[PDB]
Amino acid sequence: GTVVGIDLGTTYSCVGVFKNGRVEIIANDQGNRITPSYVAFTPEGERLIGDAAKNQLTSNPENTVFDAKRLIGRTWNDPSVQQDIKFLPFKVVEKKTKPYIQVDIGGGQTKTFAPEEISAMVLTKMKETAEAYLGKKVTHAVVTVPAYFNDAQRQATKDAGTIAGLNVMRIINEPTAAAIAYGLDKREGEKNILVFDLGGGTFDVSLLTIDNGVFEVVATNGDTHLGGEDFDQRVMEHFIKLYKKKTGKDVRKDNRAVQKLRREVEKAKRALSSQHQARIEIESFFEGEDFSETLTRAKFEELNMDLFRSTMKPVQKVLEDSDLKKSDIDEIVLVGGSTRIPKIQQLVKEFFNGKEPSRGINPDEAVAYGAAVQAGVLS
Amino acid sequence: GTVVGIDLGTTYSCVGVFKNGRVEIIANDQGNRITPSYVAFTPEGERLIGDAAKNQLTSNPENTVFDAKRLIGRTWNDPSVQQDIKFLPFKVVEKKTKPYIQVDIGGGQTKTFAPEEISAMVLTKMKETAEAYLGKKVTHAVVTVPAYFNDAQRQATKDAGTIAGLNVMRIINEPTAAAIAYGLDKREGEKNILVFDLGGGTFDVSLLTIDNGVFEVVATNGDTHLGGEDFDQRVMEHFIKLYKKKTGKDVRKDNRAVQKLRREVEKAKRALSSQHQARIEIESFFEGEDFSETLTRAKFEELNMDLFRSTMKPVQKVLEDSDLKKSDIDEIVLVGGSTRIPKIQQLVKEFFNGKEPSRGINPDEAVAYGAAVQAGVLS
Ligand SMILES: Nc1ncnc2c1ncn2[C@@H]1O[C@H](COP(=O)(O)OP(=O)(O)O)[C@@H](O)[C@H]1O
Ligand SMILES: Nc1ncnc2c1ncn2[C@@H]1O[C@H](COP(=O)(O)OP(=O)(O)O)[C@@H](O)[C@H]1O
Ligand SMILES: [Ca+2]
Ligand SMILES: [Ca+2]
Ligand SMILES: [Ca+2]
Ligand SMILES: [Ca+2]
Repeated sequence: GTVVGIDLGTTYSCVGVFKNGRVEIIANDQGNRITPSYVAFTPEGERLIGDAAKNQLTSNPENTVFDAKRLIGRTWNDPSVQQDIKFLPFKVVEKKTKPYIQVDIGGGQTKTFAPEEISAMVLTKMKETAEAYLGKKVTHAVVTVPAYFNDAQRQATKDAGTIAGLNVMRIINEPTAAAIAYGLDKREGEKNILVFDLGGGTFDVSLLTIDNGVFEVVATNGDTHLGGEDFDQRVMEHFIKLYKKKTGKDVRKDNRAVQKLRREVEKAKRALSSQHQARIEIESFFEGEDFSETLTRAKFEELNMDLFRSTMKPVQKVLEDSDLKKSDIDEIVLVGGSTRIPKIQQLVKEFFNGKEPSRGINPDEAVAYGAAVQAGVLS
Repeated sequence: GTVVGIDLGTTYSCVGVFKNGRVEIIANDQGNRITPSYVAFTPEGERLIGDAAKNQLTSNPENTVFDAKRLIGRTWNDPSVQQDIKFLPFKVVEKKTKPYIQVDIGGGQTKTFAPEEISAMVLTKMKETAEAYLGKKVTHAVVTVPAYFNDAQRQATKDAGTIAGLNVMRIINEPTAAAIAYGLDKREGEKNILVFDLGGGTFDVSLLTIDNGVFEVVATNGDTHLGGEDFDQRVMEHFIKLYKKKTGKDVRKDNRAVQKLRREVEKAKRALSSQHQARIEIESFFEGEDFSETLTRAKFEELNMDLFRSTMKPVQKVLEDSDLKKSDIDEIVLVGGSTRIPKIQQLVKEFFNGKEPSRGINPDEAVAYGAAVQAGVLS
């Protein structure tokens, strides 16, 4: 009789359960409370899901699948699909006017998967994560989707559940889930909520109205290809140029070196949300040469200042599309791992003339938290 | 007086003497025919040189000095110095546009040493090693330097001798010393010699012409930061990841654990030059947990395949810069401890279409051997 809440995110997924009047965000077998939305197929024929899949991307780039959420429930002709497939390192082929993911599954075998079949494997891992913690079977979930997801995208997400042996009882909007997490449904009267959702690869801004516990998505905007990955990319460019200046070595050719730098840049960025300097040190980086540079928050902000500023444009556009002033916003909800960046928090607060956002919930767990609350009601 | 030949190497040094019509490589107080180019200052005010210095590095990282050869006779502004100081665990400070090593010498006192003062202490140890075996004082030496060393680096090496109470009668090029050890100086006609020198931290390739006993260094190349250290690091990374997978323990945090693994990895690598498997076993490795893994030559080669292949590029480059073809190479000389690796010997031989290298001289001792022959002539 257990119903879990699942954030099926673009780069990470999160599972929670309402138990003893509180939401418990469930840590996976590695002790991580979020799991990469990654699936890998080894030459030996082993299926890897989550951390294991992400950690062997560099050695297995063609048969490591991610960003299936970009393709799920879309037609081949969708301009979004035509753009995305050019940048995914695994083969995407057209069958029956739909994108399919073609991978080597080992034993000289190729297999073509629908995007919802890949998402099904991610949901299987989140289901197994919940089962291990509770010590019983989990066959029911509330799953979250972007507010702008159409009927076909919502149905494909339910289908992912069915393939994974989950009854997806309700599909709920990500910004609504975030609002529920902060108990903004339990607010009395009519309130305008601005949800600012910045993840690994996507930026979503949503204007919600709440009226006596009923939510309405009034307007949505953002950038489908702006997230934390882009902030990493700006730092990567900087240090690749700086390394060539200092040592004379060009590392762009060496995938191993670039991969090692990307890992340490990601780590450095995360640290710079809670401290002002982060040391990037890599032993035997390139031709036996070592890498050592300190990234300051100032430098990180400088390298990304235009990208950070650009997040305000979709906020102004949802206010315009909603026929609202910045004074009409009653609640600001910042969710997604990238909203941890102090400069992002500063720019949003400055935009709303010093108005503090909602706080108390882990921003990369907030969507799953909301799903878990709704899952609790259905349980 | 008796003139000794000294290989003053980056990581190891070696002293030889010509006596009874043969070179004798002199074993130190511990019975080792090579001595670590290491100096350590204890809190008690004791100055340790060689084996003793290297053995207490883990407990005394800030006041254990090594790789002085990377700094000797260089200016502060030298791009080489600016890179290297970032990866040395002891303090390097600028005085009078030059690098100086600052260390705690005990009794609440700090002392700044020029690189040549640290090398002087290494030469003092090699001097005492020779004096003990000979039973008389040694005040004359021939010392080897890399072929690419400039006037300042050569003069600073002579200065290191003077500080140690040695008259450095001649500074000879390391690849020339290697060639002299194999008696290639006593060949009639104009021969082209490829010297492939792979040590603990450095890779040097030299094209020498020998014309009836007169040497010319025609071209030099290699990788200033590629050596045996890097091959260890590739194995270290593998086993740190494997241990985490099998036990759930992350050992990067514990310097004690990492130090123990590095020691056994170094021993395992050495064994894999003469056998196909090496057992790495550490009792109470991490929080009382033990470590047991077998390293095969195959796995060692796989982890380092790109680094090993990379050593062929500088060989092709010296041929190009010398306006010579592979077929023009008359002698191949492999020196340095890392040339013991079978895969390295295979790649060089395959590069030169099955041409066997010079053999008979211990590759660890070949440079010191050559220095000793030249020292024997000046005697
Ligand atoms: N402390 C932090 N500082 C900066 N960025 C962070 C921090 N923690 C996580 N992130 C970023 O959050 C992004 C992931 O967002 P998340 O909401 O977890 O995933 P998704 O992309 O699936 O929405 C990544 O780009 C990651 O680098
Ligand atoms: N049998 C062996 N197999 C592989 N590497 C070896 C072997 N013996 C020594 N080495 C390596 O040789 C390196 C030392 O090279 P050497 O020429 O003695 O010193 P230096 O670094 O001063 O040139 C170390 O990295 C050591 O691990
Ligand atoms: Ca992007
Ligand atoms: Ca190195
Ligand atoms: Ca997210
Ligand atoms: Ca050497």
